[PDB]
Amino acid sequence: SHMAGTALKRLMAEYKQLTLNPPEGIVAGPMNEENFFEWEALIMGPEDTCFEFGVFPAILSFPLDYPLSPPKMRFTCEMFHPNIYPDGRVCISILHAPGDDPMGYESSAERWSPVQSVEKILLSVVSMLAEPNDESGANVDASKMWRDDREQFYKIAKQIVQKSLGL
Repeated sequence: SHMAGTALKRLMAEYKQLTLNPPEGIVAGPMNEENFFEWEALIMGPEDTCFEFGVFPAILSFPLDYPLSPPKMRFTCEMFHPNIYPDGRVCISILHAPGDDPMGYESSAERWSPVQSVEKILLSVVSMLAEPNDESGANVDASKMWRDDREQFYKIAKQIVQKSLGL
């Protein structure tokens, strides 16, 4: 399949771009060499946020039609963020293709596009981590607790990082 071969070329270009301009606190790549379409990502919580010191492993699955469609990303560890579904699915706009679920005119350079990258995706996840956005309530409770009882949110965030460190 030519589509898949072209997708592969693309993934290698991404992997190369990542490995040469490594991003702060992120380390991603194909889990196993036999399959370049399935990636693993270790995202460390942002330095001065409630997630600092946390180490959050995630899985990025790339479609055989990449870069025409976005990859799927989900955290392997436990999390409590307004933008992360209760089973780990990361819900940010950039991971949504034109014609999906939520929207918002303002989401132009926010929807998936062949002009994006795993760099911009990860870069965005980290940002999402530091400053949430219950405008994308993938997790009801967390969205509520963030805009209402932030007090306890920070408390739980700390437990979340501790759990991620096997404590």
